[PDB]
Amino acid sequence: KKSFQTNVYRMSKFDTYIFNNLYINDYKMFWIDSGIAKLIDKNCLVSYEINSSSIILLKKNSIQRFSLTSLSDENINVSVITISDSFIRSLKSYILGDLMIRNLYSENKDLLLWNCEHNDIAVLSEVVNGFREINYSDEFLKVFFSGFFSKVEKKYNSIFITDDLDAMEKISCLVKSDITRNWRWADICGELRTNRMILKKELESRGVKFRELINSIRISYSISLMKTGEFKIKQIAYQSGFASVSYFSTVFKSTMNVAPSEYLFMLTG
Ligand SMILES: Cc1cccc2c1[C@@H](CCC(=O)O)CCC2
Repeated sequence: KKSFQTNVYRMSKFDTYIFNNLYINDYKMFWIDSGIAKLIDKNCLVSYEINSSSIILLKKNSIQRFSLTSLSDENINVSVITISDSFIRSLKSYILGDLMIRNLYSENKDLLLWNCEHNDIAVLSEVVNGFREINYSDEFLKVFFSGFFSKVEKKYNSIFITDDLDAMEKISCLVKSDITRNWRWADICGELRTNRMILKKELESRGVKFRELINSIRISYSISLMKTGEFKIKQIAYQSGFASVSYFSTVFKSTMNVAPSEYLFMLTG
């Protein structure tokens, strides 16, 4: 069970979630349970409709800019699964046992879509229900998720499970290992022993400057702390490395379109 962190958000008619410079700290997937939603991806400048069988995948270490809008009147529950790095790395012996195909894939897609059948959605639902009803062996989930990811990578002809030595993974592991450190460019270069010229590409490829990058990682770090049931916003701001509650709230509102305490309540309730 520890391999997954899950949440279910309610969404009334024609209301919209809006995410800007949302940093994806760990592999995430989401789907709606009924009705129709509109997804506008500002990174790919595309909009499209999703239904109860559309699974949307967000790649680890991407910077997401999209909105999700309900086009139903009946309320909609959005389920989100965050997959722990421990579990992702246990899959490697399944995805990369098929590596000669995988070298020919590209690395441009951060938000992937899968139209699946009922069984796939029954499995992910039970994941979202904390396996209260059906329990699943570690081998079943490893086979299921590795097979799921390789189907989606095949569809887009692009790698989804990145590898450890990717520059942006090194930057982001480093920042997350010491969230309250006063990070500057010079620290990244010195820890990774890598020229600014080369590391720079990972931030411009994602449309961020250094400050918005650090801020996005800290917002996700703070969202992770809110999910643990820690409830004090003032503590969460300082624990996530911000210098004031005001600055944390301003960045949070800019990223999530909701105030930190509004989000903290969407979790515990
Ligand atoms: C709050 C929400 C509602 C609907 C969809 C999505 C979200 C957040 C999930 C928050 C997280 O896990 O950090 C971002 C990904 C997709």
